[PDB]
Amino acid sequence: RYNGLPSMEILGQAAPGKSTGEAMELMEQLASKLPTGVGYDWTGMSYQ
Amino acid sequence: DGTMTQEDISDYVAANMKDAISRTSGVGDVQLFGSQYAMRIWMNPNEL
Repeated sequence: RYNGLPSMEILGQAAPGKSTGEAMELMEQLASKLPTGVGYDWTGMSYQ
Repeated sequence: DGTMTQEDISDYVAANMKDAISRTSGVGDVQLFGSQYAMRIWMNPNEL
């Protein structure tokens, strides 16, 4: 659970040569494709 | 669209919104104008 709601933590790395910023951008775009009632957020190192 | 009543709005605000707002940056206290849904067992003394 994340911020008092049911969550599921996913860890991942930016592919060689690609920066963290543009890597996260795709995950955000892919997350918008997901079914209704399913959102997201960034935690830990991604929050900073 | 008048699908949800007053009690329905008050419940959704309490369940989903209230907790998220109460933990937001700078928010001291959160006063809900209404009440969250509970399982109401409306007893009947005749049938008892």
